[PDB]
Amino acid sequence: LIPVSLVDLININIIFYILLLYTLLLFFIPLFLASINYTYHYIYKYYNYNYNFINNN
Amino acid sequence: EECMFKDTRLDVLPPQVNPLNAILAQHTAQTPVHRSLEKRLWTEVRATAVSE
Repeated sequence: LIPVSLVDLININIIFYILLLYTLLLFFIPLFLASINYTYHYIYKYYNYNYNFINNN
Repeated sequence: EECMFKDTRLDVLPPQVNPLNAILAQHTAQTPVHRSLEKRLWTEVRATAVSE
């Protein structure tokens, strides 16, 4: 069979495939990170410091 | 799991407790009674001082 071959073990064509793939991955990482979580919206909306005043009388 | 789609700020409000009451309570617990009566004397003498 064709894939049973020592030539296909260190195939430079697949090594180029991997190289181009992960160079493009590195280029596009900062766009993959651009998903928004709504946790700080929650923290802003729900964080309520104690607003009561002191009254000795 | 659906905490984001609710509003429980009314279910959980900050307490209206004054820590000054606990502070004066610890102060009275530490002080004796004759100093309390002395402080009543300091106040009375201060009143007479403001009068004169």
